[PDB]
This record gives sequence, C-alpha cells and structure tokens, in this order.
Amino acid sequence: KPHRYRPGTVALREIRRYQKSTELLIRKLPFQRLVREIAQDFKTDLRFQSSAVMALQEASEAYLVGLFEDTNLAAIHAKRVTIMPKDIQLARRIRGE
Amino acid sequence: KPHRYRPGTVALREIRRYQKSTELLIRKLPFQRLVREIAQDFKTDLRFQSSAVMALQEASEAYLVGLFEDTNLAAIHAKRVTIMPKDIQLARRIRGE
Amino acid sequence: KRSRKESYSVYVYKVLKQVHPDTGISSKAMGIMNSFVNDIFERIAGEASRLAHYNKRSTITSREIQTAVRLLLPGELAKHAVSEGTKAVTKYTSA
Amino acid sequence: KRSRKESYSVYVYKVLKQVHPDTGISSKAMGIMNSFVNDIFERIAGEASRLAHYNKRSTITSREIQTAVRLLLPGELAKHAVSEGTKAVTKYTSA
Amino acid sequence: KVLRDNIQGITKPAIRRLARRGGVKRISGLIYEETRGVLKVFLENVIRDAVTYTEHAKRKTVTAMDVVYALKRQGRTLYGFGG
Amino acid sequence: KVLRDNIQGITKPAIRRLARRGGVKRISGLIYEETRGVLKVFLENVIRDAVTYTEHAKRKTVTAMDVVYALKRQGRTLYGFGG
Amino acid sequence: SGPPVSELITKAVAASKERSGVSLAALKKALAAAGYDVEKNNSRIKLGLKSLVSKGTLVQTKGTGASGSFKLNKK
Amino acid sequence: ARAKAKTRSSRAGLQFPVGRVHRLLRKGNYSERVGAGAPVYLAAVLEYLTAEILELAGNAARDNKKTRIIPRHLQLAIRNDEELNKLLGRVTIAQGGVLPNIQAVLLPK
Amino acid sequence: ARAKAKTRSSRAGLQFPVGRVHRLLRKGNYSERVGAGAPVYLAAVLEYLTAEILELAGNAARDNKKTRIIPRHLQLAIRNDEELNKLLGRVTIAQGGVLPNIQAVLLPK
DNA sequence: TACTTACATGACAGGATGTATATATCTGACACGTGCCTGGAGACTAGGGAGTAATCCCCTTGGCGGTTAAAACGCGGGGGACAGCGCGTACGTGCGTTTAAGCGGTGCTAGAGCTGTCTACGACCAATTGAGCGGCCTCGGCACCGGGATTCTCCAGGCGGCCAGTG
DNA sequence: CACTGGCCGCCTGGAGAATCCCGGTGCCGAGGCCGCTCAATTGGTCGTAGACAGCTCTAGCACCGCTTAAACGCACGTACGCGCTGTCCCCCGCGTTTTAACCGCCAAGGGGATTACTCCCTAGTCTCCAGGCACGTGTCAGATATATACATCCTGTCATGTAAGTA
Repeated sequence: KPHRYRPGTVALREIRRYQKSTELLIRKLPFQRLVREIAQDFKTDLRFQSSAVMALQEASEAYLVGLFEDTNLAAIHAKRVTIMPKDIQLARRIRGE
Repeated sequence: KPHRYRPGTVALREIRRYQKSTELLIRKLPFQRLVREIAQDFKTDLRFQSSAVMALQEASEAYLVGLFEDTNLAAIHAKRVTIMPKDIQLARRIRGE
Repeated sequence: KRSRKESYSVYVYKVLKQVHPDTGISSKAMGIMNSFVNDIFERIAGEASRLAHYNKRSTITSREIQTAVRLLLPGELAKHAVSEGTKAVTKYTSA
Repeated sequence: KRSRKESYSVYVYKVLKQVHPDTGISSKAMGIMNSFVNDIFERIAGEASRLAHYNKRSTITSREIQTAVRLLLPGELAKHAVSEGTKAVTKYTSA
Repeated sequence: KVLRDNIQGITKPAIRRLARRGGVKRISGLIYEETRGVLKVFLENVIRDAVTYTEHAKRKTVTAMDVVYALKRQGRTLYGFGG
Repeated sequence: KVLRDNIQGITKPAIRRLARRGGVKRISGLIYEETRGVLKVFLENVIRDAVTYTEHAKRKTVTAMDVVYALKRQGRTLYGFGG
Repeated sequence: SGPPVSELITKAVAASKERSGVSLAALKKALAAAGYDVEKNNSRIKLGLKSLVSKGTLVQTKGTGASGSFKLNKK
Repeated sequence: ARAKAKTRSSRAGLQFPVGRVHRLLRKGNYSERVGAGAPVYLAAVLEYLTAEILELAGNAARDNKKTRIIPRHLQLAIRNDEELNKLLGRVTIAQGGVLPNIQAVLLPK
Repeated sequence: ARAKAKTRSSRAGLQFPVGRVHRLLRKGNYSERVGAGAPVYLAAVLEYLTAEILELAGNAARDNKKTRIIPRHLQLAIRNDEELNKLLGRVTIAQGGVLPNIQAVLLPK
C-alpha cells in the first residue's frame, strides 16, 4: 500500500520548510489582477509598476502572516489549534481595526 | 435572615456604577507617593506639580481600563467569566509591546 | 501682570453658541476641546508635511491639506470636510 | 541621460568590511539597510523636532538627540549610542 | 478590461501557504473567504491611501514609493522598496 | 526618607474598581499583582520619558505638560492638560 | 405523560452497544430520534443519570459522575 | 489711507481664527512656506469637526437634562460615533470615563 | 592660499558622512537651527546601529555558511535581538520572511 | 399496567432596598463687563517654487506558444472542536474595625519662572575639491543538478496486562 | 471463585521516502575599477538665540489636627473552569486531472521624468488698530439635602412533572 502520513505532520513539514523559505507565497499574476481590480473600483485606468505589485505582495504577505501568528496566539489561548474567523475578528478588535 | 445578593449582581451593579461615574477611581495620596517612589529610582529629590499627578492619575487609570477592555475581549474569547492573568498577558502580547 | 496664554476657548464658545445658543460649557470640557483642536491640528500638519516632502514641495497648499484630510479623516466625514473647506475657500477667494 | 539617486551604499559597505571583511551583501539586503537608516533617521529627527517644539528652543543640539535616543531606543543600545556620540563629539571638538 | 472576481485570485492553497508561513497548523474551511475579505479591506485602505498619494502627485502610474508611504503612515513601515 | 513599597497603595479594591470600569465581572487573585507590575512598567516607561523631558527642560519639578508630551510619544495622547 | 424517561435512557443506551461507553451526545440524539424535549429537560436527564449510576443497574465506563461515557453492567 | 481691518475668518465666514492656525502652521515648522488656502481649509475642517461634536455633546446633555457640557458629554459624543472612533480610538478623554458598553454574554439571562 | 579639504566625519573618526546627515536635517525641516554636535551625534548613533546589525547579520550568514548577506539574515538578526524588536516592532522586511517560531503546543507529543 | 402519591424543580407572587425621582439652598464657577497690548492684518516688495508644454524612452501594457507546477477535486480518515457535567474550587459579597486618606488649615522656601546680558554659535555665500554614485565587466560564490545517508515516520511482531469467558 | 485464553497497548525492531549532504557544473550579480559631478568643506561674516545672572513670588514641601469611609480580613454562600469521554464532522493528506502562470518572445505607446519658461504666490516688514487675554465680579445650575416610587431581585409559597409505591 502507498505510504501516507498522519494528519498534521505534513502541515508541520510545511511549517519547517516555509519558515526556512523566503519565497513569495502569493501567485504573482492573480495578485496583480486583484490589485488592478481593487484600484479600478476607486480610480479608473490605473497602471501599476511591477515593483509596486511586488511591494504590495510583501505587504499583504507580512500583514497576513503577522495576523496569522496573532490568531494562532488567540487559538492557543482558546485551547485550540485550528484557527477560526472569530480569532481573526478578535485580533482585529483588540488591535483596534 | 439578613438580606444577601447573589454573586455577580453586586458586581454588575458596580460595573454600571463606575461606567456611569467619571471621577478618579484611585486614592490620590498613595498614587502621589508611588510616582514619587518610581521617580526617586530615576533621579534624586524630584518634585511633582499637582496637575502632573492629576494627569498621570487619569492616564494610568485609563491605560488600565484599556487593558481591561482587552482583557474582557480575551476572556470572553476564552469562554470564561473569571479572567486570568494569562489573558492580560496575551492582550499585552497582541497589543504591540 | 502675566504673559497672555493662548487658547481656542473663545472660538469653541462662538461655535457652541452658534449651534446651541441655550447650552453651557465647563472649564474641564473646554480643556478637552483645546486638546482636541491641538491634536487634530498637529496630525493634519504632520500629514501635510509628509505630502509636501514626498512631492518635494516647499509649500503646503489647499491641495496638500485636502489630501491630508482624505488620508486622516475617514469616509463621509472626509467628504463633508471637503465640502465645508471648498465652500470656505470659495467664499474666501470671493473676497 | 540619467539622474543620480542618492543612497547609503558605500557607507554601509564600509561599516560591513570594518565589522566583517569576508562577508558580502546582496542588493535586496542592501536596500533593507537603506530603508533602516532612513526610518531610524526619520524617527530621531521627528522626535527631536517635537522636543525643540516643546522647550521652545529653535535648535537641535546634541543634547536634544541625546534626549531622543534615551526616548526611542531602550537601555543598552541607547546608553552605548550615548557613549559613542559622546566620544564622537569630543573628538569632533578636538578637531 | 473590467475584472470581476479576483477575490478568488488569491487561491485557497495560497491562503493555506500564507498560514503555513503564519505558523498555522490547521486552517478551518470558513477561514479562506473571510481572510480574503480582511485582505480586501486591508488593500482597500492601503491602495486608497496610495492612489491618493499618486493623484496628489498628478500621476497615473502607481509607484511603490507611494505604497510604502501608505504603509508607513498606517504604522506599517516596509523596508526594501526605497522607503 | 526613601520609600520602598507604595505599589500596594494602588489597592486591591481600587484595582477591582478599575476592572469594574472595564466591564470585568469576576477577577481571580492572580491578576492584581501583575496589573500592579504592568502599571509599574507603564509608569516606568512614562516617567522615564518624563524625567528625560524635565532634565532636558533643566527643571527639577515635573510639569503636566511633560506628562502630556510623554504620553503623546508613547501613543496614548491624553486630552485635558495640553497647554 | 407516558412512561418514565429513565426507560427511554435504558433503551437508548442498549440500542447501540459500542465497545466503549456512550457519551451524552449520542444519548441525547438517540432521545431526539425517539422523541424528547432534550433542551428543556437537562436537569431531568441529569437526575436520571444520577439515579441510574447510583442505584447500580448501569456502570460508568471511564468517566466520573454524570460526566463521561456509560455502558451496561455485567449482567 | 489704510483700509478697514477685516478678519480672514469673516472673509471665509468662519469662526475659527485663520490667523492663529496660520501662525501655528508657520511657526510649527511643517514646511518652508504655506499656501494661503491651506489654513482656511484647516480652520473650516476643525470648525466642522468641533461644531458637530458639540452638536452631539449638546444633544447628549439635553438627553441627560443638563445644559452645561462636562467631559462626560464629550466622551459620550465621541465614543457614540463610529467614524469619530475611527479617528480617535487611541485618544484618552480626561474625566470622560468609559462609554456605556456591556458585552451581552456577561449580562445575565 | 587655502586649507586642505578635510571632512567632518574623518575629524570625528566616523564613516557615516556628517555633512550628509547635516544636509538632510537642514532640508528635512525639523528646526530652523541645528547644533553642530547634533549631526555627528546622530551619525555616531546610526553607525553603532548599523555596526551592531551587520555584526548580527555576519554571524547569521556564517551560521548559514553563506558569504553574502540575504534579507533572511537580516530578519534573523532583527528577530533574535530583544531591543531591536523594541526598535522595529512595526517594521516589514522585504523577503525576510519570519523567524522560525513554532509554538510549543504545535509540536507532536 | 394504570392509578395514586409526594417531593425536586420551576411558577407565581411579594416586600426590602438601592438607585432613580419630587423639590430646597447656597455657592462658586461660569457667564459676563473692562483695560489693553499683543497680536491680525494691509500693502508693497523680493523673490522663489511650482504649474505647464515636449518628448522620449523606458518601462509598462497588450499579445502568443507551451509547460507541467499548480490549482482543483474526490475519497479515506484521523483528528480537532466541543457539549455537558461532576468536582474541587477559588472568589464575590456582607459586614464590623482600623487606619490612613480626606478635609481643612498654617509657614516658606525652594523652585518655577520672568527679565537684562552678552556670548556662543549657527546659518549662509563663493570657491574648490575629492569622495560617492552610475556604468560595466568578470568571475567565483552562488544557482542548479545528480546520487547516498540519515532522519523521520509509519509499520509490524512480541510481551504483558487487562479483560472476558467457563467449569 | 479460580482458571484461562484472547486481544489491545506499549515495547521493540524494521523499512522506505524527503531532505540533508556531498559532489559536480555553469552563470550572474558583486564588487572593483573608471568616469563623472555635485555636494561637503572652509573662511569669514551677520546676526541672533539661549545660557548666565538675578530676582520674585507661588504652589508644592512640610507640618498639624479631626473624621469617617477605605479597606480589610474573616465568614460563608456560592458561582467557576476544566478535564474528560466520548461523538460529529471536517479539513489533511494523498492521489488524479486540468489549466493557466511562468517563461520566453514580440510589438506599442503612456506617461514619468526632465528641462525650460514663466508667472502665481507667499513670507517679511512696517505699521495701525482691534479682539481676545487678564482680571475682576455677580449669580443661578447644580452640589448637596431631604423625602418618595419603582426596579429588582431574591425569596416565600404553590404547580407541575415525575419518580415511586401499589392494587
């Protein structure tokens, strides 16, 4: 039978691999499409520098992973390991946004 | 039988009474002594304006109020009606110190 | 005597009687409003300085401070502030 | 024809070779150090400007930045920067 | 030219890989859409500020300098893009 | 001359009243001492700034305007004593 | 009216017979399938559990008190 | 033969002093120079802000049947507006206390 | 007829440029006057900061046995120091990632 | 098995009390009147920054041809979340005592703070230069690739202990 | 009640894939050198800002006496978290399938940026004058006081469901 790891240890393998990693986890082209889509909602015909799309990508990545460590702190407060939207809302409320 | 109220009801009335209140909640003279005490650990024979003692009083109590609102959010997030100092510690950790 | 110590108290009194002629004011609330005026003013001054320096502008204009309001003031408060300031500057430019 | 964009390149490379002669740089990390020096400069300069505003002094002396470095930078980093600046200004006055 | 549904452009494995960088072992099924929403409002704030910076500069091409400035004045200063 | 313990003067009932303002309904006994500690830390942070300001002001009595400025640095700008 | 609810508890716990004891979740949904106001009778099922554990007809598998999971006795 | 001295606040129809805010910008060291419409716009912004928060303060005081504003009225004015709270979340009111805010879970049944 | 050109940085024995920081303070508009010890003091502070962070980056790169520093090394340098996290709690580093921080409960057993 | 009975648990009612609700008073802080002078502006000027046209070129935008990595989907399933519930449990709450803060009351002096000096110092222009950045190459430290070792991670046999079955 | 077999939980030994780990190959970005240029420097002057010196006068330091709420500690009811044993179900993981992102390449022009011109605008400064600051002073809103209604809330007695005994 083909080999199968227990639920979770592949996730921790990803944890170790990606904390040793530095590479941008968000796909570049749809992120650029989303930035253009959001900006077109506010001001029309907006062009984005490629480096600007990049800097937005590390912005989104670092903001989200910071909020994710924050929610993991909220989860280990809540005796849980699977984070929930209410952890996210808690982080949003106690951070003040 | 002398009349006695159930727990939390007096506590809730206390909560309502001092949210309704606007006055200073700390005894003034020991606060003045404590800020003089901490001051003497930094420079010798320092003196305080009464207004500076006032402003440190309202700021100290308000910062503590901010920590207890954060404490309340964490405590209900922890599904507890009795708070623990680990909730305050998590609140301090998320608040950005 | 003493040196004159400045405050915005008279103008808070003027707008207070303008919008509510019947009401009173206390000294502690007056200090709160003076602190509010100082705080909002220094925030807008800081954002205006940043916008001026980013565009290498040696002057802060109504465009700069309007931008600074759009940054600081949230939403429909910012649109009403733009409307009020635009009406004020049109009245001022009408001399 | 290109216009020069100023940075902190050769200075951070010099302090690197003085602190580690055999360690190199990447360009991205070099941009990180440029942004670090710019951010810390902005923090110290803005805190100094507010200090000069507070005491009504029209000038930023070494004592203003000494105040600011006890303010923003905590403890060991602050006092050792104080020591570096102290011996630095004594050497500057001696030259 | 118009784009409609780029909220799903940040894919579910992209969110999972973010939370893998985010120290998150298990991610609930409700996380993805709501994190898409908070990323959306975050980018709404940041891009609104940056677009205001650009049109204050009378520019039409958004630059990374205005992005890092929009980040910095929200207390989110970024290193490595000319900030 | 010197004082060695005034932090207990921020009394257990007073800490209870402060948490009653925040809506805390039940308080375990562990919290009061750590709130005294973090208040010591916060007042240490504020009053370190305050003595640093006052020493830069070359004064030996702290003014309330020093307090407001020190709180403005820390990010908890306090209304009611500016000026 | 009808029969007492403890009989319903006994048939509900005898219906399944897992290798381990039955916790309150499967028990309360067995009563819901049989038909019972489980939301308004938490105290009634608590006193029923206390009665059935205390008198010695039913034995507790691994839990303590009314907490945990429950199986049938030896005979 | 100097003209009669009018005020820039009256020129823009404002109650805030254009002169004092302009002086505070010029001597507050925020730019080398200041465009003339900027202090007028600024005084208009602060006049609208102070005016409507005094609107909320007066209406809250008339709700509490007292005619004179205490800082509790200012806390009740600011904290009861969501958008002002987005403006002033991190700001402490002296003697304003706390907005009446009780979580429904810790309220009894 | 003229004194030989001698920079203020070499006078102080610092290699951040004193004239550059003085220039950037003069046209950064923080005050209309700047004391002569102020920019050399600031350059000394910055040189100690950069020397400390490049020492940490160099040791991190040696432990990663790479000759040239990468922003991962800078992220490791910042996050593994307490007072630097005090200095840069709200700072984003491009392509630095995060410090290896797994919570104790996340590990098995 | 239905019928009758008696107690735990809610259903219903009611009185004490704290906080709200009805005026009475006197007080001082708030509203208001007065001298003024410090500050608000008016006009001219110096001069300086910034708005605008051109353009160009380079960097972005639009377009195509494969490519599997990556996205997406489906099933197995171990694992995470958790509902409730005894159970020890730790804390709210009532209440007399104590004491130290609060009120209120005096000396003063040391220190906050205003004012005249004059010096220390900084800002700024012309000339000159030399250090610092753009350009470019070149090359070896690094980017990429191929094969064992070990580490990790699941799996499997053995022993014991526990659990169940029978005479 | 004692014997005894059987099955799972942990101990113990095995096996194979993912990534170290070790060796091998090219290539690109680091940095070193060259060219440039502009910014840092210095001398000197102008001017002016702030420490010094001295005074003065006001609020904190210092001390003193009466009082009652702060508090505080004990009693005691009594609300609390939480481990836990399951159960429910829900993403995690391991595949297969599919598709569009990435790469690589190609053509277009948009506007970012630079230079130049020009003119719009705004600080500075003297001066004149005027409106809010300082200061003084009266005075009703409320701070305090005394009597009353109602939440409220917890508690006393009934209703009902239900468990238990029984013909």
